[PDB]
Amino acid sequence: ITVHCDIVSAEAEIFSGLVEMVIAHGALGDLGIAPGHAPLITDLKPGPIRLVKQGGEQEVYYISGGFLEVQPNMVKVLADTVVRAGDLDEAAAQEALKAAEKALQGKGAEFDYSAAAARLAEAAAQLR
Amino acid sequence: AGAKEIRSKIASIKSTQKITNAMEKVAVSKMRKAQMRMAAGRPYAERIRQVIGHLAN
Amino acid sequence: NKFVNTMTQKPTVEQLIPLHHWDYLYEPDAKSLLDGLLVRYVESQVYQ
Repeated sequence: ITVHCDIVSAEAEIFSGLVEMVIAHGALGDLGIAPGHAPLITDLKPGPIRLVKQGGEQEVYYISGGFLEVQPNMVKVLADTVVRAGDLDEAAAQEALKAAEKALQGKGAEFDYSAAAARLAEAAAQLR
Repeated sequence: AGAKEIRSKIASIKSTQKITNAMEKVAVSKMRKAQMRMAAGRPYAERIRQVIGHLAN
Repeated sequence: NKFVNTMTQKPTVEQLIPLHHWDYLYEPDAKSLLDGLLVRYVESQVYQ
């Protein structure tokens, strides 16, 4: 009559407990999962997930997309903290190039390695 | 010169010592906040590793 | 740096990109799913 649902994100847990029915917005259409559903991996749309707990309680968490992994004795929702997308995904990458505004790149030879490393090794020892 | 300048240096260094003593406990407090955030993010990564293992095999 | 204990921080280098009787009901194609999950995995390791 119930399964262990765990809604989690890369930063922290969103929900963990026992549920009677889980309603999700899948990439290919809405789903309604109940105990004993067959193994299923799925991509989730950005929207609210409705859960039903034994009995009548209805959790409605808003999620920005993710992956739903289902097994007959466990339901895992791997949510995302932000709404991924081709413009947002590319813009942050371009902004990380732009932020590295380096007038002179150099060569990378860095032959001063020992002169800098040993100076700081001796200086850091004297302080403690 | 004399005793007056030394007494001023002692008070100055003493005022600085009081805050570095407080900043140690503040760093320990923030260390515990960071350690709880390290544990909170583990379930998501281990489960994604478990899915990719089967989904590739 | 890795947290060995409250008195020891260890500098480290960790490899990111180069990593049983049933099968899943893959809603989109399994290739499309593998491409997205590997990206989420690497980002999560960097965040950790």
